[PDB]
Amino acid sequence: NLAPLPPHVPEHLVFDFDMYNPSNLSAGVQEAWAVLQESNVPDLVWTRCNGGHWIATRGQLIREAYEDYRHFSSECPWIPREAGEAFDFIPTSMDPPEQRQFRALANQVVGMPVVDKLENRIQELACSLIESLRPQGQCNFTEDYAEPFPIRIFMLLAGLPEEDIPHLKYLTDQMTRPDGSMTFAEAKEALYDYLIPIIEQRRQKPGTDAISIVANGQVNGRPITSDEAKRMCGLLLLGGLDTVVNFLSFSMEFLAKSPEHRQELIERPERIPAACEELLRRFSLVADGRILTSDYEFHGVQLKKGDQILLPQMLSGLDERENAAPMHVDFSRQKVSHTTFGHGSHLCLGQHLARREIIVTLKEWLTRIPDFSIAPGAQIQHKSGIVSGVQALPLVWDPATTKAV
Ligand code: HEM
Ligand SMILES: [K+]
Repeated sequence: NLAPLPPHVPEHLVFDFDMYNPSNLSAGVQEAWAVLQESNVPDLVWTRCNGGHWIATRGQLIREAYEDYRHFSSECPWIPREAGEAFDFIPTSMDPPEQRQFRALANQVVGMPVVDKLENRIQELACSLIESLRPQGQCNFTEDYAEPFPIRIFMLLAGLPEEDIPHLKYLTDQMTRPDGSMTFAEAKEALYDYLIPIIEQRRQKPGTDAISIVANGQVNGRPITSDEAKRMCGLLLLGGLDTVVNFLSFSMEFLAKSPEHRQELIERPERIPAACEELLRRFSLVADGRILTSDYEFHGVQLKKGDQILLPQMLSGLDERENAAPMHVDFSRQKVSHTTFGHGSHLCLGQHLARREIIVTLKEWLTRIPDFSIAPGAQIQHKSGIVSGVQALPLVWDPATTKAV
């Protein structure tokens, strides 16, 4: 339950927040995490949950910490510590300067240039799935669209058989929102067990798929090793199957309850990209951290070498000191401040692919099924972790109010 308070941790800074099951979850995950920004909560607190760790609750500290990799290392970014210690994905488990070379390689598979190339493909898949659902007048968004849309795109880019999705998806979810069936370490070894043969095979016979590119790639001009390729492909796998997938659901859940906001985008489609950013802020969902490389005093608090600190990317944009009325969605928001895709040298590499998938989904969906709502009686439930999500999303609509495009 609660780990005994280390001697150096001030008693009054204790706030037992459980990132894998926050007290106020029933009100929504973001709402649940936002409790950390209530009037009497300090900028930096310590929770005795999940082994004990600090938590920066404000955008100011979160951004500052992510910028200072000398003090806050990516070496151990996962909580609990056991997970953080087993965590060796590339390039996230690395700090500059060595981290850099691997980011460049990762960009060969997800960089903007590559994304633009995927535009037509992405649109075709979205239109395909939406048009197929359109006449049915209902669907559980998570399994009918949120999951298949981005996962298939990734699997295709990676050149991996779709039959493998169920196993892979289970493993990725155990790494972000474990149900207890396995530790982060076990899910990782299983993910690596899956990739090892595939990488060797792609290295012997170079292809044009994401795996081949990484596996036969160069970093700083030298050949990447089989282990490095594995550590990187594993991370790309995680991004492709458990980020956009979840974000889309938070977004659609909101749109299914906001006729006014839907009409805005229906009226002026050119506002979709802006709406996408506001949604990325309001429904931010990632939260990992760093480990102190040495004793360091941060904002009046004595952090000790080895201490873990959660720096919730999700909280920055929800911070009222960053955005007035943070909980309100305003597609017209003048300055949409957020760190949804991270901050610092570890800025999300899949962010361009993510925005494309989000915008295409909004554009293609609202143009065919402008009017829809949450299936009556549905008690939408959220799930919390390194990456938060929605359990199920039952949507309904009158087929007569749709349009084939
Ligand atoms: C809504 C979608 C997404 C969000 C909010 C998101 C968020 C993030 C965040 C917050 C980080 C920083 C972690 C840290 O600093 O420890 C990150 C890193 C990363 N993400 Fe994204 N992610 C998304 C989608 C994706 C996708 C689809 C992919 C791959 C296809 C991806 C690949 C990566 C990679 C490779 C990194 C590591 C960068 C490094 O360590 O230098 N992400 N992402
Ligand atoms: K580690």
